[PDB]
Amino acid sequence: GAPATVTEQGEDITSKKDRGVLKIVKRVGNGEETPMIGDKVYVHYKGKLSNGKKFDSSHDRNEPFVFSLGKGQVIKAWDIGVATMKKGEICHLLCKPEYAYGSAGSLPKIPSNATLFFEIELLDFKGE
Ligand SMILES: COc1ccc(CC[C@@H](OC(=O)[C@@H]2CCCCN2C(=O)[C@H](c2cc(OC)c(OC)c(OC)c2)[C@@H]2C=CCCC2)c2cccc(OCCN3CCOCC3)c2)cc1OC
Repeated sequence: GAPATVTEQGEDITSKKDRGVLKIVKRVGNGEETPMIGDKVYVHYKGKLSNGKKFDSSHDRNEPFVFSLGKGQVIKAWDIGVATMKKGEICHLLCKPEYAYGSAGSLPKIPSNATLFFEIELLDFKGE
């Protein structure tokens, strides 16, 4: 399925080239600009632990998920992944534990050394 597809075909968007964050563009966005570090970003997302045990969606709260890019308010894989997106784009992001919650995890929600899958839509972005 989608997680197996991104695990084998996704573009490695990490700086170390360690395959820690893998990406596939599923819906091309509009405009050639991506957000800058510090920008406020608005997304919709559907996330799960790679093994189908826990799920979380911005849609569960009936509102877009808002955060400041590159500030460490979300896991590393999100700060790296959302920075590559254009407005209106939908991507699939596979995140290894080194760019997510690591060996410590985030109990009770996330176990030790967990891989996470996200389908993210970048709705909009604006400067500081
Ligand atoms: C710099 O490192 C970290 C920074 C932040 C965190 C906390 C977790 C972060 O969640 C995330 O970053 C990701 C990506 C964005 C959507 C939520 N995320 C999740 O993993 C989900 C998630 C949602 C959660 O709540 C809906 C969580 O509870 C707070 C949660 O706790 C670990 C994790 C999981 C996705 C897979 C299935 C289980 C749930 C999160 C969850 C919920 C809301 C968040 O809001 C961030 C933005 N605001 C901005 C305004 O000021 C407060 C922060 C962020 C851990 C960090 O590392 C240890």
